[PDB]
Amino acid sequence: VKCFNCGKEGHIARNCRA
DNA sequence: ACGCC
Ligand SMILES: [Zn+2]
Repeated sequence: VKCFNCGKEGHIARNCRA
């Protein structure tokens, strides 16, 4: 499943960084 | 930013 803050694989929106 | 993993 994919991060949606960035759109990369693995990690969460909430913990993203962009 | 939110949700899930
Ligand atoms: Zn991300």
